[PDB]
Amino acid sequence: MDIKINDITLGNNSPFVLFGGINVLESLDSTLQTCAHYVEVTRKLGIPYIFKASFDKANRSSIHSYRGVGLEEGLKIFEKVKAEFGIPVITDVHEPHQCQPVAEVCDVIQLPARLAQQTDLVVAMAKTGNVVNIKKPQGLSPSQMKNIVEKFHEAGNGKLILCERGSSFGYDNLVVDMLGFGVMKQTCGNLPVIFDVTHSLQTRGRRAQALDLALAGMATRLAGLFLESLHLLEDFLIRIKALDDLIKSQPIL
Amino acid sequence: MDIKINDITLGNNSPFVLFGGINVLESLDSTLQTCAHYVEVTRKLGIPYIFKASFDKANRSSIHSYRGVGLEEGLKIFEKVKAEFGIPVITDVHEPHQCQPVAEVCDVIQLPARLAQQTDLVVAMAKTGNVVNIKKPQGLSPSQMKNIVEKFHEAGNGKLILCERGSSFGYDNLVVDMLGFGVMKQTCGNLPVIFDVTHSLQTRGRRAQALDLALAGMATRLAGLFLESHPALPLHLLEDFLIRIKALDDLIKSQPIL
Amino acid sequence: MDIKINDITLGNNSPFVLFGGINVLESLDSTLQTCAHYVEVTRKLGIPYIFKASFDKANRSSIHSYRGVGLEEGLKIFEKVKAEFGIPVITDVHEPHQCQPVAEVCDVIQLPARLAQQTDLVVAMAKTGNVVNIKKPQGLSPSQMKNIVEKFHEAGNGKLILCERGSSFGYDNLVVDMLGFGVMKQTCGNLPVIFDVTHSLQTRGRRAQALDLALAGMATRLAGLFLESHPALPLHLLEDFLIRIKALDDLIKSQPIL
Amino acid sequence: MDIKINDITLGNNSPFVLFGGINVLESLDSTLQTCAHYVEVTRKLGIPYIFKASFDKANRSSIHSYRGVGLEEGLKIFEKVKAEFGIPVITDVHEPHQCQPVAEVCDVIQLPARLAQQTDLVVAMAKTGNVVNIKKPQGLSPSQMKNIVEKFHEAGNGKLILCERGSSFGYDNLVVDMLGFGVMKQTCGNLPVIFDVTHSLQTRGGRRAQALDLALAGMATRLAGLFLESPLHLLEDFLIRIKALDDLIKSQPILTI
Ligand SMILES: [Cl-]
Ligand SMILES: [Cl-]
Ligand SMILES: [Cl-]
Ligand SMILES: [Cl-]
Ligand SMILES: [Cl-]
Repeated sequence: MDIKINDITLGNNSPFVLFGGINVLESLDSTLQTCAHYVEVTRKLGIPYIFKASFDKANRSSIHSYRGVGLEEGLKIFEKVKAEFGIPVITDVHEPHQCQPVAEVCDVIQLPARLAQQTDLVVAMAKTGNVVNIKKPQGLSPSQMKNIVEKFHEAGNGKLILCERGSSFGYDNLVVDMLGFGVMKQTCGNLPVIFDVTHSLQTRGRRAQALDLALAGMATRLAGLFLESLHLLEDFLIRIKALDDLIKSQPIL
Repeated sequence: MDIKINDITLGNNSPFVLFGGINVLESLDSTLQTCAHYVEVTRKLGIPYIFKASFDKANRSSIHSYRGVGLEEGLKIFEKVKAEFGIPVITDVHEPHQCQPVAEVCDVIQLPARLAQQTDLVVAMAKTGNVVNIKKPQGLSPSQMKNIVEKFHEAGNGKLILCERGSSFGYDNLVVDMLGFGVMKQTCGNLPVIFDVTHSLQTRGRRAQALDLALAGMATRLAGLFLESHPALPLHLLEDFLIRIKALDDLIKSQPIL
Repeated sequence: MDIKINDITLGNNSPFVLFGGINVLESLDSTLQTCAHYVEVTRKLGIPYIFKASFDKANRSSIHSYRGVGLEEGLKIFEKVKAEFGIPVITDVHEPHQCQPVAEVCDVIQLPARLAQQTDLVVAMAKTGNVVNIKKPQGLSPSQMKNIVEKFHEAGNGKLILCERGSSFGYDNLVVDMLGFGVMKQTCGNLPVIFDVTHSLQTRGRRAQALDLALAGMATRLAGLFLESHPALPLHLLEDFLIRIKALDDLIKSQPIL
Repeated sequence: MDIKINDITLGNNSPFVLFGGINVLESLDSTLQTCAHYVEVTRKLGIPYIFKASFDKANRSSIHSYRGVGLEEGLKIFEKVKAEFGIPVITDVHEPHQCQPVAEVCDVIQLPARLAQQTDLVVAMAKTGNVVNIKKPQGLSPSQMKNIVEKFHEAGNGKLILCERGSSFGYDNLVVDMLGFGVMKQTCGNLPVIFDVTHSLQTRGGRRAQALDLALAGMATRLAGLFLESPLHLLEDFLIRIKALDDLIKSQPILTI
């Protein structure tokens, strides 16, 4: 099943889409700057692009840590991104009451992995009618993602993306099961599956790692990737696109 | 560090406290009947007891499964349990706004494991000044519980209980690391550590399992045991179960720490 | 199923048996010294005891590391231990040809965990007719221990002890699943299950840890405890450790099963 | 570091080598038949190929499962395979004493994973001077493979291949950590790394589609080879896809500074 996000076609047999941006929104200017870099790089390589940021850092290291610009100002910044660059955007939501106002602006809304079993949040997200990115919890098996999907379907929204972000491996470590992508396609109706390489590595030189992991996941035939930014983003994306184009050219077996 | 919960002393070197009751508050009469059974059995054996239930079960298996009676009616039911039996009660909160009204009635408030890194909820719970039970996420190592504790301390609340629920072990399966209890005691200032045996097992006759797991954990010297029954351990086997737990706890607690 | 080892009855509803001694045999005199300490401690506490050591470290990280006295000298030492103290002994075997000569002297022969899939070794061990201790591999689930048991049964030896030593948990770390003991009892015909607390900890002060873990495992009702000291727990803490283990085992074993 | 195995160059920057064959040797005729099928498919695509079989397999699932024809007849079969097809061969050894006579014939000798810490076997294998395939245990972290490598080095042999097979993931299941390949390369001197996809999967259109995804994922990380444990057109279709990816990957320089 493909999903149309404005003029972008997201699907497991379509050219991969890049989801990327910044961790937390800090100001309009630094956001536009970062977005412009991703736009410039993705445009010249011919890769569809969706800009990602959080308006709120929900898990702060301190009760006094900077939390980001917050919802009202964050939505202003997202509106400016869309106007300046004409691309879709994606953000995460953490409370049911945030879903409707966020969805008025953001093309894709994201269900954080730790909250993926929170029924009130699922229902509120579904009711927006927006495209939803479902982050797979670190402790959920790939074959149980279908139970989340079933909830969203019961709540009336089928525009769902499934997003791998690794599985708990002992204490304080993650592993990515490359067979999970296939299990999720098979059991969830071939909804688009994307790979959050950044969060999959959070516990693991490091640029080489991200590239190896991204290549491995994209070899399994996926709708898209998350990655964070001398020209390392372009060097990564060149290689990713080469592999994606090759894989997408082979008939499915 | 011990914590006083009304007339109960909760601590890792005190007689274990039973936290038990039901999954979701579904009605007043049935809640009182269940609680009366736990009361009778725990009074008979001399075990301190705190009644547990959810008023809003936020992580149901279907979106239209009953969430429970909700905040206002749930708090009334809790008030009635406290008035009838004179025991403390414990319930979970999911949203910052619920923290004050729940804390006014409930003697312990619970931070759900999945929400345990949500800073807004941690702060709102801390600020009530109530005793707090912190559920350990399945994906968090026991040496990182101190980071949740630190956030409560920064927010001004040190009346904290740490609750083991198991750790992710491959797919859809939990293991309880018996060494985690000690890691938590050592890194978190010997706050009370309790064991949620019910949620530790839900990924796994079954009564025999709960008993083996409960005994093992209590052998490591814990402040309490957290469980659910169904009118989950069968409610009528409660006395036999608790006899065995009390036996072990009394033996362990009677010996000095080595 | 109980197993008689000379005058010792080993079984999951019998008083626990201590399997203890040293990592590797280095000399007769140090071996007799260490064994004498274990003998006097266990005799006074009334705990059945089997002396353990390896005659060869087959798996050291250097090709030049000390490996121990070796088979010929090692069997001479075990003969002297038995003659001096009148106790059974246990050692591991790593090659099929060692099984018959080892079994002539050693009451219990041990299958190293890494070698548990080696059919040639299983057959050679089984054919001795000796009691066998099966070290549970770190990657084998407790419901699959029956596969190793099956092989020994097919080879005509049912005198088997199942020895827990932890399960792989991410990289370079082990966890002990307290529910795994029950699974093994249920699926392997209630053969004696024992717990190797030492090896279960080698990826993880240490004294308090070993005690907590040992108490936890024994709370599940086990035939025995397997451990190492060095003159591994310090040898002089042995008595205080065993006092606590015995207190808990006595309590558990006094409670009717169910 | 590359390793020359007759006319094959095995290395993490070289065209991938296929390792495959039959589980246990039963007879010369049956062996030649199966080898000829792998030879035909691999020659059609131009993929370097090493035939694998056990002569005495000590870790079968039943104690009376056939272990193979044994050393003397097994080595006669391998001699004939090498002579008929002009390819290298690989076999596992578990007995220190068998290392020498096996190495007279078998180009690569394989260290079973469960035996990988057994010092006497490691030394005996090392002393042959042959290429050695080290099977990575399910319970060993990739940063600890260097300790096995070190024991081989001490015993005088550096012609080592590292074979990934997956890692223990809770009970029963194995997961392949795609980052482990890189950790092995970095810590073990860029020795050739090969991927045993089949083992990696035994615990999990059905199995063929899985094996294909998993093999592609591993080969995307830049590997010296692919290793299969025990349809003519199905192996061909599978290898076409692996070769495509490998050729793409291997043609691009390793990422800059
Ligand atoms: Cl539903
Ligand atoms: Cl709860
Ligand atoms: Cl959790
Ligand atoms: Cl041992
Ligand atoms: Cl292995």
